[PDB]
This record gives sequence, C-alpha cells and structure tokens, in this order.
Amino acid sequence: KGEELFTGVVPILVELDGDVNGHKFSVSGEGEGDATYGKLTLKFICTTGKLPVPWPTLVTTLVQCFSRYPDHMKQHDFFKSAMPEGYVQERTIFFKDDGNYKTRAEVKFEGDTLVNRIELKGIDFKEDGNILGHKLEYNYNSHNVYIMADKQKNGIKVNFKIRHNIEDGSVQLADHYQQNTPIGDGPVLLPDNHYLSTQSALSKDPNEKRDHMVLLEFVTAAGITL
Ligand SMILES: [Mg+2]
Repeated sequence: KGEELFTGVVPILVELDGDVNGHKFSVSGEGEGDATYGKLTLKFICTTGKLPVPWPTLVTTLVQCFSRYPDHMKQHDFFKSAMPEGYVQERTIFFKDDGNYKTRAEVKFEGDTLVNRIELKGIDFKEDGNILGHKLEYNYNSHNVYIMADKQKNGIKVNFKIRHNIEDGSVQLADHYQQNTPIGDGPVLLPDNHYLSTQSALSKDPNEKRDHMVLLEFVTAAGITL
C-alpha cells in the first residue's frame, strides 16, 4: 500500500509553529520528494519575520518516508507503510551545554501532497549561546540515523547525533531521541535494526528577501545485507 504512493515525485508541504524561550515563530515550506532516489528539494520561509534560531537547527524537524529503502530492505520501511493515514513523529533534541527542543509532528497525505505539520517548543536556551546567539555556520553535515522497532507502540524508536559547525571552528552537538507511531490502526512494517545515511546541502535563493533556507537532501537506508 504505502510504497506505491512514493514511486514518483510527490509534492511536499511543511508547516511549523515554534516557541523557543518565548520567541514565537512560524515556518512554511514547499518542495518535492522522489523516494526512488532518496531525494528531497525544499524551500522554507520564516513567515513571522526573522527566524530567532539558526536554520540548521530546524533541518531535522522540518519526512523520512522520502528515504531510499533498497529493494532488499523494503520490508523495513515503517515510514511509507504508515501512509497515507500517516504517523506521529516526536523528538527531544538536546543541544549540548544549552537548551532543548521538543517537537510533535504529524506526517500524512492530504490528497496527493505529503504534509508535515509540526509544533516545536524550545526551553532552557542560553541567550548568549550558539543557538539564540546565532553562532552556527549555514551548512550541514552527513549523519547516521539509527532505527529500531518499538513493538509496544507498533512504531519505531530512533536516535542519532547531529553535529552543527560553530563559527569559531568548534561543534555544537544536538542529541536526537525520536519515536514514531502510526495514525491509522492499519498495519505497519516493524523494522529490524538499521540506519539511514544522510546528506544535506543548504543554500539561499539570491532573489528571496525573506528569511529562508533552500535544502537539498539525499537519504539511503542501510546496515542490512544485499
Ligand atoms: Mg530479520
């Protein structure tokens, strides 16, 4: 069922409402995904003015159904299996020596469009720290995203470490703890342990005067033998 919804290019919409240390903001995104190649292309806009956190800190929060699952691993693709009814994705993101984000999102189809709707809450940030102080470089590293079943919840548990480059040459670690649960009562695929290999490139639209981020991302499932 879910797999067939992703054989072509699918339009994507992302909507996020955020509150980080009382700095409220909203972000809207649009683009398309082609899961055949693990490929996402999106443009995000801060619709409330200036984004009060660095764009890179939002990349993980702002559609893992667009991951390329090798044919020999297709039975481990929870994300697509939950579609079109979708899944709830929840995270805590711990910024080392700083505050944390807590996010709740719903990812599902609305007609032919894959939609990610997100509420984000950030607390305990340092006004002078790398996040609220805007000390992070506008770029993004390549990661491994670790996935396990959570049979208790008929869902998955996910963990990984994001490394954000700091302007002084150091790293800002962002420890990610995640769980997904299906929205239907329909069946889903519960996976064996595996991981997703990610890479992302951030850019700017030279004509865009609003605070924004252009994102090109490729993700491939791995760690099972071929
Ligand atoms: Mg097995």
